[PDB]
Amino acid sequence: SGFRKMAFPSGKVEGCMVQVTCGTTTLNGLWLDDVVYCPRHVICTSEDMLNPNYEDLLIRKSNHNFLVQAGNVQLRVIGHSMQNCVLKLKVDTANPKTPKYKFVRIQPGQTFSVLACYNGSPSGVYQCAMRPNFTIKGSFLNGSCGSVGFNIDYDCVSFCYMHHMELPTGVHAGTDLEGNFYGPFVDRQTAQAAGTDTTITVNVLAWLYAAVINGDRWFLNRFTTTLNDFNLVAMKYNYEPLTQDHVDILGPLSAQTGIAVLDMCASLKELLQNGMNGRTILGSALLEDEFTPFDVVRQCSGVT
Amino acid sequence: SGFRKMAFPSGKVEGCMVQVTCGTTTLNGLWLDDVVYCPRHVICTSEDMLNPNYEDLLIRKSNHNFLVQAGNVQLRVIGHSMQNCVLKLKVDTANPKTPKYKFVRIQPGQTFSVLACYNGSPSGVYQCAMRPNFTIKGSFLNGSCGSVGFNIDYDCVSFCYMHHMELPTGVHAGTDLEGNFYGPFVDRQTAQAAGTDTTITVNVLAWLYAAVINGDRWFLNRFTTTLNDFNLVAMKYNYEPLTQDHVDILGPLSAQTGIAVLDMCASLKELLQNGMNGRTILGSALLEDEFTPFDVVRQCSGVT
Ligand SMILES: *[C@]1(O)C(=O)Nc2c(C(=O)OC)cc(Br)cc21
Ligand SMILES: *[C@]1(O)C(=O)Nc2c(C(=O)OC)cc(Br)cc21
Repeated sequence: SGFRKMAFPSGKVEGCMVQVTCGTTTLNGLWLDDVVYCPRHVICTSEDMLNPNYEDLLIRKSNHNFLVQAGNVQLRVIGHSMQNCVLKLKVDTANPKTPKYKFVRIQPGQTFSVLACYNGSPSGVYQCAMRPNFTIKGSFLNGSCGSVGFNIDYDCVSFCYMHHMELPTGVHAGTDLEGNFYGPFVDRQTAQAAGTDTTITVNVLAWLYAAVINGDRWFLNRFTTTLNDFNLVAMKYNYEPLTQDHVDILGPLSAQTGIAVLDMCASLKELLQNGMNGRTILGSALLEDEFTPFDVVRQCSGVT
Repeated sequence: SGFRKMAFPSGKVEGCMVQVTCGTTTLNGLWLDDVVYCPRHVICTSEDMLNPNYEDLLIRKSNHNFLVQAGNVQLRVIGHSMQNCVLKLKVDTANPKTPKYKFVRIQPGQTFSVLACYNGSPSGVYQCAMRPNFTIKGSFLNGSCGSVGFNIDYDCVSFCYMHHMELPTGVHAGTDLEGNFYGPFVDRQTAQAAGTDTTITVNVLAWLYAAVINGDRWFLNRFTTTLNDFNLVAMKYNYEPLTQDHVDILGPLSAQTGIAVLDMCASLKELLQNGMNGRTILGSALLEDEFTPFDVVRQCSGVT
């Protein structure tokens, strides 16, 4: 029993973190095989970030200008290239700690773990979700750029995020491991505002199923609803519209608890309309939306 | 910016997890140097757990009955001993991945990370606090026993908790790495109820300082209070009494924000008396008490 915001074990990713310095800018890099992946703004001075022309800035850079340090040992850079908003630094040594890995571009609503790093050294690990407005609500200070987001399937690490920026509103933006930003964000020190941060409806329902499995059942009511009726309520409360695909993915949780998905939708509907009334669900006074149905199943079964 | 429930990077502890089987009971062990630490109830059948005499049960056990597996390789057990509620299995091979470590018995209010494991394999990592009633609110399924709680200082892992039991109320009890239970709990399948779960006042104040540092300031009021007046309010709301030691530890946060500790106590006092009124602080609708003043400073500075 017990339900926690759990991150994947970080060891496999800790063994990939390196420090990358270019001129006077230092950030984190991800060392996989003989390549180090890092944000391309490593080549910028804070002054260049106001309006950078990365291709032009990169012309003035040679392999020897990119200092890559893994622990206290220096890696030799033998090639460099820009792929979208990331730099790929070919080093002469393959990372002996390279795990089995994939690069995946996740969809909003999907969750992942972040290994926050400073100077190639890990500080902590926490669980995030790609918000529907393509930002993440992380915890990143200066020096954290290049810290990565990932998921793990048995022994394979699927890297999904690389940290690049903090918007003026304290929220975070970044790319997948191909250098493509999630959302409309650009690696530039300019006014970039996020869109509406809607609640990930499928995740709240999954978390309500986790609450039932763990004993919290006060919110279960005698009602049911339809997808269209539920969605009218979800629109009013800035919740993502629920689709039949979302219903299908909640199937195993519905089967385990014996509570039909549309009945849980009705419970969620009353929670939105009436509030918690000072009560809690899994030690939270708000509806948690950063557990996918897959995360609930994983945590409630014991997948390692 | 951004403030998250962050766990320490788990790699150093992942390299210590092993599986321990005795008869038909399998749980997790912690392999440090040439010793494997595990709950002594590994020698029990679920039937023995109703009323075990561990010394008597242990007489029927030899070194060869304790099967220790690290990954897919078997460790040879050359000695075994019972220290309080833990078994120490001397193996013939020192763990090559042993980090620098200490065994510490933490006080209630202190936080730590848990690497939840199943069959010697890590599933996830999350941040806990030793509650004032000596329980932890974890996430543990059958097979999770022997999973450990720890803190990290640069390269030294201070192991503080080993998971042993789930009380009938869904809360968790366990020992330090010397086998001494936190609280009055015993490793027996019997009715054990927890005491009052009070709120860790010093941690809530530290979290309010983290909120101010990260932009959430609506709860700051024009009032102040005294330790005695604040404590009258804290008693009513089942909050731990605040001492001058707690005030001293909040000193760096007070210095950084320019908000005197007693002024923050007055803000907390009004939050207790009036509630949040539907508002949030660091994305929470309740007062978080699982960040120590040390955790707030660590996260807000970038300690690796
Ligand atoms: C990341 O590269 C990082 O590590 N720091 C940083 C800053 C910074 O330090 O600003 C003063 C700014 C940006 Br746009 C990105 C990053
Ligand atoms: C831990 O040793 C564990 O891993 N499982 C377990 C059980 C259990 O499986 O009960 C059916 C019970 C206890 Br008291 C402790 C533990």
